[PDB]
Amino acid sequence: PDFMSFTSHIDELYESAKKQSGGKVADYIPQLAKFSPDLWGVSVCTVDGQRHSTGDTKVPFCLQSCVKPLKYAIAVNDLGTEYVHRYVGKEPSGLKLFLNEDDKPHNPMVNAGAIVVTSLIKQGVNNAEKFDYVMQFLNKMAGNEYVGFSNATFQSERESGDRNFAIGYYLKEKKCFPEGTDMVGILDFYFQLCSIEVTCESASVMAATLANGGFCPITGERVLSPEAVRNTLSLMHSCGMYDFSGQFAFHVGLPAKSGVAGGILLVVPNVMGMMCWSPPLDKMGNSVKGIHFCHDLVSLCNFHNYDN
Amino acid sequence: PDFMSFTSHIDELYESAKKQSGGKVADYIPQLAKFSPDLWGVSVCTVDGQRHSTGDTKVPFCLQSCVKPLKYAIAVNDLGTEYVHRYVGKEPSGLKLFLNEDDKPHNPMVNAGAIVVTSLIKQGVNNAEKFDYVMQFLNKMAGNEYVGFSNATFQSERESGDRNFAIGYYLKEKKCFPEGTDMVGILDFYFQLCSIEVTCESASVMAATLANGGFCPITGERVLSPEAVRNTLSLMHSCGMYDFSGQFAFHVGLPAKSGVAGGILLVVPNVMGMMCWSPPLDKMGNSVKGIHFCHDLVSLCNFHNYDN
Amino acid sequence: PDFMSFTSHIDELYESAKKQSGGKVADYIPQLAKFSPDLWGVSVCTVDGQRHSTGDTKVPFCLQSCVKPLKYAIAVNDLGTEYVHRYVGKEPSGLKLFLNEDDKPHNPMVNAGAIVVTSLIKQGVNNAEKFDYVMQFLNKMAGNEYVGFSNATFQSERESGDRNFAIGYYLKEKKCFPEGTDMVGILDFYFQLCSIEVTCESASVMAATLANGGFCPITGERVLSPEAVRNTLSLMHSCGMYDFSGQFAFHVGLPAKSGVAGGILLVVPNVMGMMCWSPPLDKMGNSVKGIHFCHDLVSLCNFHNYDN
Amino acid sequence: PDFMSFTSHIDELYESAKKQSGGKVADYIPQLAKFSPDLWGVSVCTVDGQRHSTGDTKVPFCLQSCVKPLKYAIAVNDLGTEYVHRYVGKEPSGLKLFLNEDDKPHNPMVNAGAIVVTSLIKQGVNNAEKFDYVMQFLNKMAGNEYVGFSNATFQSERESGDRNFAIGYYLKEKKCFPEGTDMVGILDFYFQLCSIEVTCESASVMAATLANGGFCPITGERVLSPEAVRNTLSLMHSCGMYDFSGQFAFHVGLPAKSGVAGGILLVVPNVMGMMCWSPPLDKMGNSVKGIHFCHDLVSLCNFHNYDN
Ligand SMILES: O=C(Cc1ccccc1)Nc1nnc(CCSCCc2nnc(NC(=O)Cc3ccccc3)s2)s1
Ligand SMILES: O=C(Cc1ccccc1)Nc1nnc(CCSCCc2nnc(NC(=O)Cc3ccccc3)s2)s1
Repeated sequence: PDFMSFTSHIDELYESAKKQSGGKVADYIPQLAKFSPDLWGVSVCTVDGQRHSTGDTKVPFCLQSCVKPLKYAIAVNDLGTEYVHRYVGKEPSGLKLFLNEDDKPHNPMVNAGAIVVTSLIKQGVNNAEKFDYVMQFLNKMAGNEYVGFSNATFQSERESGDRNFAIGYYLKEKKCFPEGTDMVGILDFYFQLCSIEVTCESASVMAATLANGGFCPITGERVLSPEAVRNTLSLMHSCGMYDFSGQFAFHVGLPAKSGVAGGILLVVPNVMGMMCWSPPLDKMGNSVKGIHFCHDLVSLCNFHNYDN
Repeated sequence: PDFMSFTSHIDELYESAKKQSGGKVADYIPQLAKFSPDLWGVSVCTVDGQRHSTGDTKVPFCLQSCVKPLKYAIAVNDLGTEYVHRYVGKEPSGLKLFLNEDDKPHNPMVNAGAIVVTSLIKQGVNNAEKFDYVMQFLNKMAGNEYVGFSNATFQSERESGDRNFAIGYYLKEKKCFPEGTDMVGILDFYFQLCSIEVTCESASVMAATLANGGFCPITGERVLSPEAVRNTLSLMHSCGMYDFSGQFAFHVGLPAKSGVAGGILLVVPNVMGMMCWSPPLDKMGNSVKGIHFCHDLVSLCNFHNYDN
Repeated sequence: PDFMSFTSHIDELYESAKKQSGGKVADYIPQLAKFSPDLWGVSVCTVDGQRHSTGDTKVPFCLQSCVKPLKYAIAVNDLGTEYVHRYVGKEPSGLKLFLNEDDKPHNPMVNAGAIVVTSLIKQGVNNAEKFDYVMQFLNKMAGNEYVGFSNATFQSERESGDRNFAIGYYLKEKKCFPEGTDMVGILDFYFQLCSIEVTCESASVMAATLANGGFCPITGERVLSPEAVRNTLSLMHSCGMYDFSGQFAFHVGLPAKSGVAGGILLVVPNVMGMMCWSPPLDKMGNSVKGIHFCHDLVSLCNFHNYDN
Repeated sequence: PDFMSFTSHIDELYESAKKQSGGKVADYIPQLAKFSPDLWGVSVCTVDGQRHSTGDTKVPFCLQSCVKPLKYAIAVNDLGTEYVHRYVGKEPSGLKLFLNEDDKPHNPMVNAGAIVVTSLIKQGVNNAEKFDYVMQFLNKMAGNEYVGFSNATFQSERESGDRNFAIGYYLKEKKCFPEGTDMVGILDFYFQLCSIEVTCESASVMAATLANGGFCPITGERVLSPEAVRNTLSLMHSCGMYDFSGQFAFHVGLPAKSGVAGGILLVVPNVMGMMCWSPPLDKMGNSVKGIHFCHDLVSLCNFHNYDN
């Protein structure tokens, strides 16, 4: 109703979260370890295309697990709910097992689930074509704003990803992939997708596409089917913030997805999309400043799912 | 926008669900076993007080676990989020343990959590006064419509409730109750609350109070604080349908709570409250006709939480 | 071969273990909390009736969980392997669940298993007669040496035993007891059996009866059937030392059973029985001096099950 | 005392077990699937070198998991208890997790534990030299009797062993191997060791070496240290028969190790070693005829660990 006044509040919330200096920058690969703990950016894109940024909103960082709801949305857009969910579950798991009782990954937001979803997209073509296809989808979601790639993060993630190779071999053992899948090639594609780079600005447009029923707000183009968006938002709401998912659902009540680079892709349905980014993570793997910002945003603007 | 046309659709959905003859009427106590499998009623109360009923909507039945979100709402209304959640958790558990890692019941929608919530209400007074206090709250939620009591169900539940006595003694062992709690007396109060009787009509008004931000739509009276309603709706959405909670959240996306008598208390935020009732339950403990009706309602009217 | 020389070694091992001052005396009831941490006794009874004691070997203490293999032996002696094991399992559990996948307690050495075994002995008579019957069996096992009773420990265990009442109600729920069992009465009998008092001297004769194929070495009387003794020794070997059972089996390799009063009932098959007692327990619930003594005994005399 | 009469009983037990036609021959690789379900052999080697065979005792088959206690014995012989158990646990697990709470495989008898033990033997040399070293040890254990190799089983196990590659990558992730370990090379060596072929006759000599305190009974040569043998027998007793380990310990009470080719390596301490072989396996993965034979042997000869 008054965007200028809303941005003053966003700036005040950004300043309050800026003081939260806690957390640890992820350091399992050098490409993550090098990031300054003081980098902090918040970008907003409303469903009507109004924009606002504060802080470090043009510094590229990897999507990491923030890409999981995006590739899940692409798979449902192309294949439908029924086909996708023959391979992956629909609910959160309690706070280590690679598969649920039905030999399926628990949901698309955990590594095993995202690895399986990766195997469903553009089957039958080489990895260069699969990657180009997802890149063109991400460009449409961001209204052609910054979508890049970190080869150094890709190389390091693959070289050091023993846990993801253990998951790949266990999924292969339990026949989790579509028949004729080259599992090692799927792991390559998975590491590549995690290594896609965005800024707070471009990622806020991707979150706004999810908030706007699948239509990119800065172009007006239909990018994702209503079904893909609805499924993605439901799973971001219950499975998107690692083992903090349940507490985030109760106190924040918004669909969101965190990543190890410090990003939090946030959706306020029919209102706006946001990307909050600060490299230091708490014990759950979520950006300390971003979590603080999310709690403050809902308390101030009453954006919670069940707020009257 | 057009209530008369909406009731025609409700009637059509009722007729389609009426054909779903599957399921088994609960038979662990004779008071449940005696119910006809053919009883089926649907009642609606909009946030503006518009009413509609079809089927067996004036036959009393016990709330059973449908009372859990109601007594949780009373506890938060009187004590606040912080105090209540020092004793009970805020998230769903995976598909048997009485307590989570912090020695707290997982959430207010499981037996252990509801037993703990029962111990927080009107502390310091006798059971007759505690029960009268909850009854007056339930009368306000229902706009003074049918709120009764089944002494036979209370007597049978207590006599045969070995699992709930095992939970009571384990909670006592782990110091789960407020100091000075008489655990056996809390179990009596718990069994009494489960044995409160409603009809589809009166229970639909209680669900409409939750849909209307805590204000009873047929009286205009404020019954529950905004915080109590918001917390209750969040926990009904993620924990309300037993081990079907996760699948209900994904496909239906509405706050709901089932009970072993075949009731499903359903909330469509800012639109209406409903009570669906049919004694035969599926393997998850949820009313077969009610589950079928809930899926059909969301597919027809687009009431899902993340529907654009 | 040379008992006089063997007792010199027992005395040396006693002196070395005497220096191990670590551990904490159990303090959940005052009757355990009052024991001096410096009390330390070791008694030996060979299969030929040769006796040796060092330290505090005539100070009475409660058997506590040391009674579990004894009442299990009585149940198998009277009912046979097949009947007893229709109610209780035969193997160790990993390091909290009251029942295994078949709704049976894991084994007779855990509380749930011992509560079920208690329900199988002398069915059909009052508790006074059941207790007198077990007392006469324990007197025969000890060659009529010290077998007493601590009413104060019985009263305190029952008053504070919420976890055991939670187990009793869960076993009742899952139909774990023989039909017509009065569960509360079984819990009374269980608490009474745990409160039976022995000295190191009399308990060493009970352990020697188990080492001598069921024949009391100081009387020559057959007390337990060969089958009862064989089953009891197998379960003491794999399930007798709480969560230390697996490490005790590997490094010590002898059938043994610990209790919260600091007792360790030890059997060296066809050689001797022993009772080691020192109230301070380690984090696993086992007597610190007794564990140290057991490891030293096997390293010195080569008593391990698989020692050549 | 009378070997001629004992062999008459062995023949009678062989004939009774021959009638047990149940079970399913393992068919996950063609090299196992091709074996006749009617092949059944029993070989005995006493600690004094007396021999007896009945049935198909010269038909080669793969050791498979029967090799696990043998390579564990080699590792303890060369490195000692302390060093080996810094990498692997000492106890049975309940009836799927790759590691225990300390990030160690549960014991040397499960795949993860055997893979870790494989990484400890002859570190620093190529796989050809590691394999030759283990082969020379196995030749000494068997008194230079049949020790062969199945290249077809090795090739198939490696090609189809996705679960073992998932375990290898998870162990690498959790730093389970000695520093500088080439995990893929360890998996090659592991598959090779499982593919070593024996007959009932030669394997009975290996079991007799374990029964004779590490001395080969047909040569008199010391092959394994007393410590290696004692540790191996303890772990075969509690962890050797898959999820049947606990029931085998209680009813049979002998150290034994089964394999998917239908072999059961059995040790009767200070008496004899045996190899029972019949390809059809029960639901636990144990040879049906061999399990039946083991139960009958203990009931007839009173060979149980705790038999008086
Ligand atoms: O995590 C600890 C230590 C610890 C730490 C803390 C506490 C205890 C223990 N150890 C670990 N070791 N490996 C780990 C990761 C891979 S789990 C092995 C492969 C599987 N992946 N999915 C599976 N799903 C099912 O097996 C389905 C199912 C579910 C339920 C019922 C039946 C069937 S099995 S975690
Ligand atoms: O359910 C089966 C058989 C089965 C069936 C199917 C499959 C397997 C087994 N057997 C059962 N036996 N009793 C049962 C119910 C009462 S559970 C005992 C009392 C407790 N209540 N809450 C607790 N919470 C924690 O202990 C917290 C914690 C969580 C995680 C880590 C540390 C600490 S312990 S279910």
